Amino acid sequence: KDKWKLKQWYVIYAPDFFGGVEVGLTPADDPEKVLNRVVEVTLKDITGDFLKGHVKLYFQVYDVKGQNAYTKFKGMKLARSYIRSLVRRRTTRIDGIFNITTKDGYKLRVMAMVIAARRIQTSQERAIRKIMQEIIYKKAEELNFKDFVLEAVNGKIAAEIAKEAKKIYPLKKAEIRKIKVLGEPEVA
Amino acid sequence: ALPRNVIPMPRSRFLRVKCIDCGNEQIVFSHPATRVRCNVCGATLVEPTGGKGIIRAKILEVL
Amino acid sequence: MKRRPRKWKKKGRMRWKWIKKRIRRLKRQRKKERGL
Amino acid sequence: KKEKWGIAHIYSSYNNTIIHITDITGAETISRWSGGMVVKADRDEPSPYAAMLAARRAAEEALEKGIVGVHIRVRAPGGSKSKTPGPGAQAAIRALARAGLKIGRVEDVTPIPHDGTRPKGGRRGRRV
RNA sequence: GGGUGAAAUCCUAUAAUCCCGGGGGGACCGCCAGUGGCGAAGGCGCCCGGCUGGAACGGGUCCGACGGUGAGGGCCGAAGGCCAGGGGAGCGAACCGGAUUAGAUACCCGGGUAGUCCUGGCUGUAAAGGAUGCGGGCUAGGUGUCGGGCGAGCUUCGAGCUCGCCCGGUGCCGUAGGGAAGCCGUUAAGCCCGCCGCCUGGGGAGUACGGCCGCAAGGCUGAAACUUAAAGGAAUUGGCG
Ligand SMILES: [Mg+2]
Ligand SMILES: [Mg+2]
Ligand SMILES: [Zn+2]
Repeated sequence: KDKWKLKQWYVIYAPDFFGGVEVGLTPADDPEKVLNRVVEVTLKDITGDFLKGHVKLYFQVYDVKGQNAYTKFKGMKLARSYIRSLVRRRTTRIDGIFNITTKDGYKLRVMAMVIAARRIQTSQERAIRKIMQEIIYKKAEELNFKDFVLEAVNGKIAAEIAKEAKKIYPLKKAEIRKIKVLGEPEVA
Repeated sequence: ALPRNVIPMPRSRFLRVKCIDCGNEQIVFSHPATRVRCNVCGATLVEPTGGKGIIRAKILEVL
Repeated sequence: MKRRPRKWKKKGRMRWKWIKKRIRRLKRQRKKERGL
Repeated sequence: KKEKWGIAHIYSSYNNTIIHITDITGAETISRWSGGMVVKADRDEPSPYAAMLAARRAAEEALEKGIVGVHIRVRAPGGSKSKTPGPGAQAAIRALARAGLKIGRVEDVTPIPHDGTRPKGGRRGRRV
């Protein structure tokens, strides 16, 4: 109807520490409405390589300065059909879920996942979870929010679990599976 | 001939180990249940692990 | 009720789960209607 | 830039099908059509032909408002009910790109519980 | 929109189904998952910390027959029902309507009370089934698999991988032998030495009368007058769905 002749398109922008790049257009009437919308883009679409097209990233809008909608990181998730092909019969998936905080004050919840190459015993299986916790917290001490995130989606934390844990049982495919921020620093 | 089921016989021995930082000579058990330490100096000689100990000195005989 | 598994066999009869329920109703009527 | 994309939500069950074209966030819809808005009787409301027609009429209306391509999200009732998309899903997907649109990536987003709540029938099912 | 073999009752213009941003609320823990594990049976499956019970393996440790079975007594026992306090999302005996039909008090559809959940008690029942009570000795082999130990060989030195042997659990094919056969066969339904519980043609009948328990519903014990020539089991040939 004529209600559509009153719209206006806005350009959404990725965060700063991914490099401000346009990711889609968005229609709205007045800016006060386009203020908490969430966009989903893959990692192949920012710094495009053809390997990491199964990592999805969520950006949440927070600012409208004149036809430019700047975003903020919100979460990360691997794709269903991807982690659906790693859990085969005779492998013993191992799953950990942890709550952390970084130097700035961002409190987060990260969810690792390891997959053994063969069925193992449950006492070998909680030792690997201990390893995961002990190198996740430790990592989350001397790193700010912008660096913990930047290397979670890259694979720099998983490529260390894969090195410590292998001296309990040889594995295949360690990775981080989901991130979701919870709060911000109360200050600033 | 002479099956094990009649007259059973053990599988574990008595050794004549010889200390390292003490020179002392002793007799110990092969499947110990405690922590065999030297009788003058105190350094361990064997360790308890499940079935058979894992000795830590020089052997002279099997007795 | 001390029942016997020969009667759950259904060949030339009706179901026993339903004979039980009908014996119970008579054991009630003999009790209330001056079973004292 | 001048490149405008969007998302196509396609809901398919054993009794109907719904095609829904929204912008890149899903917060402003552009065109929404169903299976019973096209056929007249209740019988083949789920048929693949009705899906073929609904997707055609939805793409016609969205292409002129400025859309050029669409990503695809296919859904079943899921949850506490059936977990497999019915007969019209692929027939709406194959007749969406035929009408001029492009197609980006494709995925299924059926809801799956990690041991959720209890379904109908009761200990014996539908004894039809 | 929903639902069906096809419809209809129902929800929707006080804006539903559908998509997005948030606030609250109860119940259950998917794939990995395995004639795999643990328990006396009923039963037990998200992750981290605390207290606790039992079993297997290794053992020139200690005690010194302290054992088996067990009438009468005692504790444990799915689901459902009961008495008091809380809670209530999904499902739903009773109940209220839409259909199908010669009828339809039913199957099918749209709603729904008790219940299912938590704290404190009572009840003591199942195809509670391996339809196979429990301890000891002996009587060919072959082959998977879970736990411990031992001996070799590899190794991206890992709480790793492969092969052989001894002990204890869990499966299969199978000699002698047993059985009416189906089939069991060192985890016996085989040959022996023990102890306790039950059975005696089919119905009448798990009934009547008496007693003891339970708040009730109900549990446990339990005959006879009479009547009947078969009732039951494991396998063959056909006829049929
Ligand atoms: Mg007794
Ligand atoms: Mg109903
Ligand atoms: Zn010494």
